[PDB]
Amino acid sequence: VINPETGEQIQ
Amino acid sequence: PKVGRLIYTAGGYFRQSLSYLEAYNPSDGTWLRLADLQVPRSGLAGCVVGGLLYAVGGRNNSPDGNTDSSALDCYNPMTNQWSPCAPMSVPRNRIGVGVIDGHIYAVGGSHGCIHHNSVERYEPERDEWHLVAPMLTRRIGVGVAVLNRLLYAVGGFDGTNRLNSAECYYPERNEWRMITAMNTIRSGAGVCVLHNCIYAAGGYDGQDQLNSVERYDVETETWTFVAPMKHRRSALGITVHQGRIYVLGGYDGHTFLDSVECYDPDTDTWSEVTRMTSGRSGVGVAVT
Ligand code: NA
Repeated sequence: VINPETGEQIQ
Repeated sequence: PKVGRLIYTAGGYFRQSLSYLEAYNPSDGTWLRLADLQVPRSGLAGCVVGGLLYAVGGRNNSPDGNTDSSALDCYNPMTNQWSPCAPMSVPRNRIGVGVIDGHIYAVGGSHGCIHHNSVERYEPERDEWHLVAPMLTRRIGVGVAVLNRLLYAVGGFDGTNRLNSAECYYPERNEWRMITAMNTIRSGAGVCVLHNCIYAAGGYDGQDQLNSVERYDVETETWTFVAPMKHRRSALGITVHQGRIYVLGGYDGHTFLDSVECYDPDTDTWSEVTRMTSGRSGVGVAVT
């Protein structure tokens, strides 16, 4: 639910 | 009097994918608001060719949903107008881009599941993409530098693992050779050339965002560390202007930076020199 690298939330 | 060269920064991410095209005057400390992107996007890549700024790949990560972009879009600083161009063979979130000889190289990035090792060349004169020799490794969040008319592709994420491996494309022979791996694993680092050296700054090692910076000497084929950056940052914008490196924003596991640091090679020192109007990660950056 978070991308540790970009900081983008997904789902 | 008149206005000189500018660090353009395009799209990015904070709560959602963004449309912001802004520019920084390094010699006046000032920031320009310019025409928004037709479509918002994040983890795109920026480059200039023949005066014109190009916005390649990325994804629109919306409240609604999200789409990976195959889009190439062109900003004319004369007209303050974006125009669309031939899309790529495939969508490329977290793309790497380099320019050799008026031609744009799109390397790696993701179309959802598919982590790419494909690579495509775009010719502005024709407005046409062409597939070329794929890389040895699949790589997204890949740093990309053009040194002595070669394209170096540095670190990234192969779908399973974060890489410290780096390879080298030969445009004339159409083939890829692996090169000395970096000391550090680095996904979504910032990479560029300066005084004849590839620099890799920041990135995610797989545990922690980094502020370490190492450079490649192509002759001695080794990765020496230099001065770290003040702030830890992954998914940062990078460019060279007036023989100094600028790093623009990114993520540090807690907050979306608005910091921009500047590295003097001559004195092996960093220094923070402005903030961006907002904090954002996965912007694309270029100078003209
Ligand atoms: Na931006």
